[PDB]
Amino acid sequence: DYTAYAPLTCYFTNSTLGLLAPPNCSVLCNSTTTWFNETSPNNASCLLTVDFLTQNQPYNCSVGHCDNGTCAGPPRHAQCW
Amino acid sequence: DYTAYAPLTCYFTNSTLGLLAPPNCSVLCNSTTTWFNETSPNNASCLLTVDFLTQDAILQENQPYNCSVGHCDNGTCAGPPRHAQCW
Repeated sequence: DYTAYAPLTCYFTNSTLGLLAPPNCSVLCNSTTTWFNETSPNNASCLLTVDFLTQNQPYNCSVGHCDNGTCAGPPRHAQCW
Repeated sequence: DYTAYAPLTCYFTNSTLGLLAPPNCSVLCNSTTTWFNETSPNNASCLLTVDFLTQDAILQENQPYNCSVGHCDNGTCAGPPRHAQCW
């Protein structure tokens, strides 16, 4: 505009412990033009495992922290959806 | 529904060196209806100081202006500086 900020939208998994990055600590984002991936900061919350059912609904999932671009334990117990 | 990811949209100042956080390394974000501030991660690009295009000088859309870029260090924008154009 004359007063516009630039928006960046990034995509996470919902959980009882907040928005989670993936196990590879690399989030998909989009600017008003393009799609790209950004590495999560160290210690951001990230998904370690999803306790899927063989068969919709929330699942139990375990939650870690990013450590140098990969999700590390020890795990915390959450529900994800 | 449960196939959707959760989007988080945060708002930055654009520049020749990419999207910038402010000098306090804290940005405005939106999740669904909630508006809130999040701390920028260490090493994110940020404005070192109070740079802006003075309202009087405006005569163009997205009129660009000189600005200085540092990196976030423990919630404050730190040098060394880089020279950028912001808009």
